[PDB]
Amino acid sequence: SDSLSKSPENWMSKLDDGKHLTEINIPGSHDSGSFTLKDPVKSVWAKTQDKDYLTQMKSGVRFFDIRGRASADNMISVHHGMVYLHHELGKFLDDAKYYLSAYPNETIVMSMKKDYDSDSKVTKTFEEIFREYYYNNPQYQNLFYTGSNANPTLKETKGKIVLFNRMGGTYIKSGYGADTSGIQWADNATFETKINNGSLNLKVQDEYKDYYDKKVEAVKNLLAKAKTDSNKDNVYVNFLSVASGGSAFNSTYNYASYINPEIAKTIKANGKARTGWLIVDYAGYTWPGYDDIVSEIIDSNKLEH
Ligand SMILES: O[C@H]1[C@H](O)[C@@H](O)[C@H](O)[C@@H](O)[C@H]1O
Ligand SMILES: O[C@H]1[C@H](O)[C@@H](O)[C@H](O)[C@@H](O)[C@H]1O
Repeated sequence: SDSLSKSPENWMSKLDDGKHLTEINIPGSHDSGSFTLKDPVKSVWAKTQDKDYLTQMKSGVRFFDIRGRASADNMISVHHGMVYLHHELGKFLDDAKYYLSAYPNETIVMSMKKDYDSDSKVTKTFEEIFREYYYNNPQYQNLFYTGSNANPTLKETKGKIVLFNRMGGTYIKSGYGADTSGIQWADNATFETKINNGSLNLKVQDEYKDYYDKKVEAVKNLLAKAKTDSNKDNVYVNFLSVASGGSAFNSTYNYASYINPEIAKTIKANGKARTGWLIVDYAGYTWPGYDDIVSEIIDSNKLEH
């Protein structure tokens, strides 16, 4: 009997798959695709991960914050705002497909958001392109969750990607926010909004411009709410990440190196409490002598069965 965080490649397999994904404490990666950046000056503000998708997944990351730009009427490139990340969306999809084959009792939650203006030559909306060339593309048949449950369990989603829709209104009908209203997302804020035709209450802390100390308080205030809430119809998404700023090199990495351990320590002190889904920069990046945020999120899940 070892800690779940001792097997991060297949920790969701150790859970009771009757759980709703909402009741699982899931580590996510912010701006997941940005691991390919090498330029040092650009990486200060634009790079948020050093591991690739398969290595994030092996370290136990199950929520991926994929940001896209429409490069052609049939193509979505992964971006951080203006910055091209050097791979297209099919790349993440192939990695997830492969990972889910090898670890069939895990599920992956994929947040999809438009992060920059489409190429000139594009004539289609980003949502249409995603819908027709990825979600409904026969090439990724069976890969996505296509159920009609607004609050799906681990059993119904494992081995599949569940869409977390940050595209706005969509004609896709499966996954979080998959309706023609989409998710009302407040800018730089802690907020709450109903999604899936009012079936779920989404509670978000996404104050991405906060400085160190304010950010930690914002993450801790939403952690304290999740701890008292056992309602499976509430979903918590808590971003520990922040935009860079302070000196020429107060990078996203520097913020993560302070935020991650502090929040990791707090979750460890809390024991088995519900945390929600915590989305972090530099997932899996450890520092000698400090607690590891991804491991602490994983271990905060209480087993009983
Ligand atoms: O860069 C910010 C930050 O990455 C937030 O986490 C994301 O929710 C915002 O929409 C984005 O503009
Ligand atoms: O990915 C990182 C990186 O390789 C660091 O150099 C190492 O010191 C960390 O502990 C590791 O988590």
